[PDB]
Parts: sequence; structure tokens; C-alpha cells
Amino acid sequence: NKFIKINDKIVEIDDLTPTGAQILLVAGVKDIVEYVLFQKLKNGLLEEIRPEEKTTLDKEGVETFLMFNSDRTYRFTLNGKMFDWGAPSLTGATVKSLAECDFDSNDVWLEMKNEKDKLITDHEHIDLTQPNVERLYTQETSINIIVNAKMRVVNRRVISYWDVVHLAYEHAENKETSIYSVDYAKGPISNPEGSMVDGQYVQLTDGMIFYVTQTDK
Amino acid sequence: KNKFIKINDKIVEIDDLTPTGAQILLVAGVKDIVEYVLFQKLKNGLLEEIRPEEKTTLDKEGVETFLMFNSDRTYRFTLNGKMFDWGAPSLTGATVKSLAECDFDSNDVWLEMKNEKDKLITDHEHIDLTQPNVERLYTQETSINIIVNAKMRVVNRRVISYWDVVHLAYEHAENKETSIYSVDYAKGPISNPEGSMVDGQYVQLTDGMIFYVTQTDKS
Ligand SMILES: [Ca+2]
Ligand SMILES: [Ca+2]
Repeated sequence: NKFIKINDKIVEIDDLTPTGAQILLVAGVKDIVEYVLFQKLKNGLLEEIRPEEKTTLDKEGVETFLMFNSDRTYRFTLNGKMFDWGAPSLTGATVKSLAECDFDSNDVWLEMKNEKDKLITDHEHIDLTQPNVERLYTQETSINIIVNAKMRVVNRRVISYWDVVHLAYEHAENKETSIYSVDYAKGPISNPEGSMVDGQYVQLTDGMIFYVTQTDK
Repeated sequence: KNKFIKINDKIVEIDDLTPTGAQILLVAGVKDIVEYVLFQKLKNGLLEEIRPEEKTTLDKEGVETFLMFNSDRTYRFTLNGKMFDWGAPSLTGATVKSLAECDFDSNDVWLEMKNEKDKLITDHEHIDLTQPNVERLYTQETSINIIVNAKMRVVNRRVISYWDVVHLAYEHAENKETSIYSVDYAKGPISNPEGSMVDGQYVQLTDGMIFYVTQTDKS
């Protein structure tokens, strides 16, 4: 009753010392040569498993693999550690998962030699086809914003309308007889100035300014 | 002690028999360890990547062989059924022969093509590994049908000499004082479609190439 996980699918296997080729076959791949297989080790590193190479699986537990349909791999580093990757890009969210950091309270950053390090938001893609080895790191989010003239430190990069309102009025979401407006400026390039209504979100940056009003409905 | 290794055909001295990949890159002169991909070329012919933290056991004698690519990516190909990683977007026919450990002169390099006939890769042509799938390469004995003095000959080399051609027509032929063997050819490949050969020259062959060999007076 043995399973492994491949790209987050559970996959049943009946060999505890399968080769890479045997794993690609169980995974439903037609042409195994066209795939690159990695085992995701307990320390968080990815080890490539060539078709002729064996891995050893415990009788209990679920080893984890990544399988890419790719004729090449790209390298990057993540908090100093070297990774190979079977796709030309990956998202900030996938980098967080590889880093094993607190997902919501960190950002992903790409080292840049000639400009400031680049913030990679969760859904943005890091282009590994750029010519050097991309150097990525996670860092705890701590963002200083002004809400109704008061300094607020926020540990999340993207927050909601009601999140903003609550930075100005502690007990405001339940106030069915109140209408709250939200304006902002000095935001980042993805939202520099504007207004927010319920259902919207905003990406924060240091020094961003918010003005929140409460009126009777 | 007096230990040497070979990195991309440069012989370099090392003072450690179990270096890490980083230490190998550092004696090779690299400033930025992360930007290179390091392979050891094993005795079984395979390229084994060495990560910066991994050690390699070297013998006190002999010169182990490493390839060191300045590359942020690796391409895969197969060669006679074995998997290769490669730190550059192309490699030549000649480099494939070297990796294959085949006899250079009696083999051709072929690229598998799923629909067309397989492609012949000459010694100086580049195989583009940036094409979308895993390139499948193999070496095979050369076999070319030529005509020498109206007899079909199968030759197992792509390049042959004046005396090879003469001796395909007449085994006894040799250098004389009174006569010489003339060689004229036609229906050759692009490098040499038609002409004459004298001692010292070579020609590239192709199927159907025709040679005419005659013993003439030295006039
Ligand atoms: Ca890159
Ligand atoms: Ca390719």
C-alpha cells in the first residue's frame, strides 16, 4: 500500500527501490527521455534522478517528486541554495513553497546587479531564461504605511479594503449603518494612487498613504 | 602531492585528492562559483555533474578529466542510448565522436528525426540543442557506395586519399620512374564535386561518386 507524490498528485507504486525510469512510467509518461525527474528531499533540496538511478523509499510515508516535461534545466539559487528547474519560469508563490517560509508574511526578491532587488509578488513569474543564474531570496515583510496620518506597520504585501479600513477604525466591518471610503497615494507602480471599495485589494509599499472616511448610511 | 587534473583541456595542479566542486572551480580560476556547471568525465564515458558542495575522490596518479561550462542552464541529449547533460546550446559532430569514444575516421554522427530520415552531422557542423525536445544522437559505421573504374566499391570512411583510390582500382600500383597513376572523379559532394587527384590529396566521398584511374606515361 505504497504511494508517492508527483507534482502534487498521489501516485500508487509497488516498488520501494524504483529507478527514475520506473517512476516516470508509473507517472503516466509516454517518452521518459523527454522528462526531468527530481526528488524533493527533507532538507528542501531537489535531487535529480536519472532514469538509471535508484531511489530508496520507506515502507511508510510519501516521498515527493517534481516531474517536468523539458529538454533542459535552468538554475537558480534560493536563500543561497542551488536549485535546478525544468521550466523557463516559476512564480513567487512556488518560490515560497520551495523556501518553506511563512507564506503570507514573506516576500520573494530577485537580486539585481544594476538596479534595486526586484520584488516578485506571488503570481508574478521569474524569467530563468535571462542569461545568468537568478539569485532569489525570501525576506520577512514589514511595510511602513500611513493611515489617517498614523504610522502602521504591515506584515503582508497585499491587503484588502476592510484590512485598510480596520487600520483606521478598529470595529468597522460590522457597522452596517456606516459607509467607509478609502483613498490612497504614493503606492507602487502596480497601484500608485486611487480608491478602494469592498472586494478590492492593494499592494503596499513603504510610505504609501491612505485616507479613510466613515459616514452614516 | 604532485597531483594534476584536466579542466576543459587545461592541465591544472591541485593539492587535494578529495576536493569539492567549488574548490575545483576555484583552482580553475572562477570568480563566481554559482555561474558554472562542472562535470567529471568518468571512465565509463558519462558526464557526472559535481555540485559545489560535493567532493570527488581523485587518485594520487593519473589526470582526471572535467568539463567546466559558464552556463546558467543545461541541455539534455542522448548518445547511443545514454543520457548526457551539456552546458552549452550546441556541440559539434567531432565533439560527439569524442564523447562516444568511437573510431573517429570510420564513423558518422547521426541525429534521429521522427518523421524524416535521420540527419548526418559532419565533424564541424553544430547540433542545436535549443531545439525543443531531447536530441537523440548515435554513431554508426560509415558505409558509402562509390564507383571505381566501373566497379562498385563499399567504403567505410568518408574521406580517402589519392593512394586509397588508386589502390581500389589496382592493388599492385606503386610509385614508378616511368609512369604515374591519374585519378579523375565526378559526382562528388559539395566539398569536391569533380576534378582530379594527385598524391597528397584527399576527397570527401558520397554515394554514387565515380573515379577513373589510369596508369599513364610520365611524359
Ligand atoms: Ca538564468
Ligand atoms: Ca533540445
